[PDB]
Amino acid sequence: DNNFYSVEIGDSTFTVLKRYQNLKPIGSGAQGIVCAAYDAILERNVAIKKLSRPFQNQTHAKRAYRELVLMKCVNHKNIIGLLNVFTPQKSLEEFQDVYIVMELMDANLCQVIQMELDHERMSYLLYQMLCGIKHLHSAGIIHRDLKPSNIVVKSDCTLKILDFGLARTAGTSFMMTPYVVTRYYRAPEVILGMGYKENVDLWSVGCIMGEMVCHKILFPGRDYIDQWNKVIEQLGTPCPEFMKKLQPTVRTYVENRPKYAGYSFEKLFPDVLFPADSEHNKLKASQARDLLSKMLVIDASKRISVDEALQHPYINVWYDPSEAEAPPPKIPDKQLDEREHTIEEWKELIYKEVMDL
Amino acid sequence: RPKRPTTLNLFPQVSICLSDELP
Ligand SMILES: Nc1ncnc2c1ncn2[C@@H]1O[C@H](COP(=O)(O)OP(=O)(O)NP(=O)(O)O)[C@@H](O)[C@H]1O
Repeated sequence: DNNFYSVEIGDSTFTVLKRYQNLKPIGSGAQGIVCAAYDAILERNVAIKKLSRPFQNQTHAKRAYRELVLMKCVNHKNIIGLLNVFTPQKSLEEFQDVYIVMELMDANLCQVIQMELDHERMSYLLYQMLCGIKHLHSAGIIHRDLKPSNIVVKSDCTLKILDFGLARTAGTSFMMTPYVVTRYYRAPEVILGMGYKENVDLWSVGCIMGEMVCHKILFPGRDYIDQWNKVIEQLGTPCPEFMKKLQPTVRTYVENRPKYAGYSFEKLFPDVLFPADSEHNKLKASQARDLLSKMLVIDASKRISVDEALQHPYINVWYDPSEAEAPPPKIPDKQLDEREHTIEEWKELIYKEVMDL
Repeated sequence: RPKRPTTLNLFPQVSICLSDELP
């Protein structure tokens, strides 16, 4: 009668359908622990994420709703693919946990970052990453949380983006970015509390690319004031026109910082960190550097877009319209707009999403 | 046009939202 068995994985208990066998842990984050499993019906490995009592408070609820809604919309080879959504509880009153089942990838990007990548692999991985982002951007979705723990790869050299809990739909209203633990990849506009467009995500690609080359985090900060200082030290105090856009108190503190000059991008990414220079006229160290100097730009109105990035010669060698000009996700009549509902109401919203589609 | 890579080795061989809540 009972279609669920309950595995123990350290602290947390997974109660999952019988079809998913031999669960084992593969990763973790703010939302708990992720397991690999064998799906006896599809006869392949999958990934299984558990959201426990996500309706328990505001920030967990908004994050879960966004995840469910957007996992159902996305459809692209470089976005993690949704496979199943279920909950073991049988009614709304009893509802506790949501389980998301996804295709299984071999590792997240933190593993790749320590090793030395040649130019072919470095540019191909970024291209795939940019294609994933363009797909989100082609329906107005801004991810806001790109970072290496949110990108996964397979040993066949494919790459997929995941974790849309912070993703935002389109709108002309300011939305404060939710708190997160790993903040090293946030763009200046997010740090400083300014309005922002989709190429906040491009700044994050900039940090990731710098890391794949440095094998070290570009802007490590205990604090936000710490983090801003790392940015200006390395890139330089921004132009006075960029200072006007700031609110007064944020403005006074940023203008009172010591005026750093910033280093060149040759001084920031010398040939030594880059592999042997290809004979291919586009996969140069000088081209990867050029692309970095256009992504790692403090003032977003001066910063390259995802589309221009895909046309850049370091990336452009792999260009295929079936990947970079693919059909968008279909964003339903639901606003992921950081509104507030109460505990009782979030519970219904999240339950309906699990049971409907 | 160069062939896309098909293999990638994964193992080596060798409280506060913005900078305004702190001030
Ligand atoms: N489908 C998957 N395939 C492979 N690994 C995965 C998959 N989903 C999650 N992981 C792993 O589990 C970790 C947590 O993933 P995820 O939770 O989706 O993003 P996150 O921001 O890094 N943490 P979280 O706050 O829980 O969302 C990732 O860094 C991966 O190592």
